[PDB]
Amino acid sequence: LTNLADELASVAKLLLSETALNKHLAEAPKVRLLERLLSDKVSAT
Amino acid sequence: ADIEGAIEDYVSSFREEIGTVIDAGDGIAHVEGLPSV
Repeated sequence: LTNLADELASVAKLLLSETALNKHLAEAPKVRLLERLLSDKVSAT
Repeated sequence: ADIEGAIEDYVSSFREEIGTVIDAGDGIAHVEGLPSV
């Protein structure tokens, strides 16, 4: 749980850093983009 | 800057372009999508 929370906080700050990805993502391919971007940078959960 | 390529591949992942009406009134309609119109 602690690792998941830290990873999610890092993800949130990253997403804040670049708003372009959020803009282009708010509107199945989304998942594939996620793995191609940070599949291993974050845990499975 | 590798993420740029990933997002480009994502957008390219989506054949004839089809837009969606997002608002309409008084004889005007706004359509999201149709990047090549």
